[PDB]
Amino acid sequence: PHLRNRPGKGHNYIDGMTQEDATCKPVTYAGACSSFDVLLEKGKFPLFQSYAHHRTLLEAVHDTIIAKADPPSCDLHGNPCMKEKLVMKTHCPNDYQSAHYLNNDGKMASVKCPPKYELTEDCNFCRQMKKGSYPLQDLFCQSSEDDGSKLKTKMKGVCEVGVQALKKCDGQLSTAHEVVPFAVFKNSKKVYLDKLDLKTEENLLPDSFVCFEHKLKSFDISQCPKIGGHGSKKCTGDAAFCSAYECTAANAYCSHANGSGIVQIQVSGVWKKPLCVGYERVVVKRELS
Ligand SMILES: [Au+]
Ligand SMILES: [Au+]
Ligand SMILES: [Au+]
Ligand SMILES: [Au+]
Ligand SMILES: [Au+]
Repeated sequence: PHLRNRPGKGHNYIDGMTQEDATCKPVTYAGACSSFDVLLEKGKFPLFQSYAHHRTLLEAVHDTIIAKADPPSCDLHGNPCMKEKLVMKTHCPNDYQSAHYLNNDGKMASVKCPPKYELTEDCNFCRQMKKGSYPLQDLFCQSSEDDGSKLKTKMKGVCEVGVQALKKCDGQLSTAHEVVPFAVFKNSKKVYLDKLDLKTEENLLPDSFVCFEHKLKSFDISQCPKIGGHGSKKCTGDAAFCSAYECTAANAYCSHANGSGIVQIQVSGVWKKPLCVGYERVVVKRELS
C-alpha cells in the first residue's frame, strides 16, 4: 500500500541513466520506475520487502549515506572490475543496461552496457534485446554512525567467501553457490555472516512516518509543525503522529510505518548499527576436517 513513498528524499535513479526520472525520482505513486518497481513483486527481494520503508541501495547513495566506487561503472580479456561480479550469481531481466551492487569496500558499483546493448541474464556480459539500474542483491540501507573499524568477516570453517579469502587453506575443500548474509558499517568493508541477527528498535523519528494518506500524494513530514514548532503547514495523523507533531482537522495525514526504526545487527556477539544489510549468492569454499 504505502510502500512506494520512500523515506528521505526518495531518488531511485542512477547517476548514469537520468532519462526517465520524472516518475522514478522522487518516486511517489506514479508507476514508471524501473529501478524501484522491480523490488515490489512478491517473492522477489524477500529481505527488502520485509523492511520496506528503509532505503534501497540507490537511495542511500544519493541520500549521501553510501559512497560510490572509483570506477563507478564498468564496460561489458576483460576488465579487472569483473573479478568481484563473477563471484556473485545474479539474474538480470531483459532490457537492462545497468545494474548496481554493494562493493567489497562498501561502495556502490555499477555494470554498464552500450546503449542498445542489454545485460545478459547472468549480468556478466552485454547482448541485444529499460532506462534504469536493476538491483543485483537484495538489501536495505540506513543512516548510521557506528564505527566498524575492527569488524571483519568471520565464518565457521570457511576458507573463502565471495572475493574474501578469510584463511589460506590447502585441505580437502567444498565449493558451492551459497547465498550469504552480509552487512556494511562505516569504517568496515563487507562483512559476510553465518546467521543474520536483525532486530529493529522502533521510534518516532521522521523516517518512521508515511504522510498524506487520506485525500494519492506524498507529503514532506518536515512541513508539519511539531508541538510548539513553527510548521508552515497543517498535518494530522495517528496516535503516534499526534504525540510528536501537532494535529488538527488537515493539509496531510501521517501514519507510522510498521517495522520502521533503527535496526541493529549482531556480529560475533557484539551488536552494531549497520549502514546496509542484505543477501548475496556468492561462491563459498568451506574447509572440511
Ligand atoms: Au537525488
Ligand atoms: Au523498514
Ligand atoms: Au577472456
Ligand atoms: Au548506462
Ligand atoms: Au551448487
